Amino acid sequence: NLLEEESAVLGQAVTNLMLSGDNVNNKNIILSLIHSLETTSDILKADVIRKTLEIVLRYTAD
Amino acid sequence: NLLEEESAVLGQAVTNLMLSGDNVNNKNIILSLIHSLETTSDILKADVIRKTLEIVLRYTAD
Ligand SMILES: CCCCCCCCO[C@@H]1O[C@H](CO)[C@H](O)[C@H](O)[C@H]1O
Ligand SMILES: CCCCCCCCO[C@@H]1O[C@H](CO)[C@H](O)[C@H](O)[C@H]1O
Repeated sequence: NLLEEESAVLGQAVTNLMLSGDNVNNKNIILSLIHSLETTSDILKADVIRKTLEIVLRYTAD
Repeated sequence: NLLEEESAVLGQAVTNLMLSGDNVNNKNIILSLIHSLETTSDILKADVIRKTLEIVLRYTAD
């Protein structure tokens, strides 16, 4: 499925925010994804986080 | 991971809303999850959607 892996990454960011008791909003999702992107060395996993970040950025902007 | 499968379901609901051009908010996520729950006959998959719905409900209620 187009966007399947991205979905899972996005869903994890949302649950992670809820677990830390933070607000689920665009800013915090972005910061969480950027944090994930910066802490992954696996370029294949990095690709998935980057696409997820892009989709959130475009949804946020639009 | 505890909450791993729930994460993926929640992430899918969020992407599905963005694809249909709808607002990403609590109401619409809940409605999307209820729709998924009502259209799944696989009781193992249903269990995951039900847990995801519960988590969103409890986060929403605060
Ligand atoms: C409205 C919000 C716009 C967000 C645009 C997402 C960032 C653009 O995508 C960028 O494209 C290039 C490769 O093609 C760069 O080298 C980056 O790797 C990539 O993130
Ligand atoms: C504040 C929002 C509460 C919404 C509760 C979601 C559905 C609750 O229903 C049930 O709760 C029980 C626990 O009390 C059981 O353990 C069940 O697993 C759960 O489905």
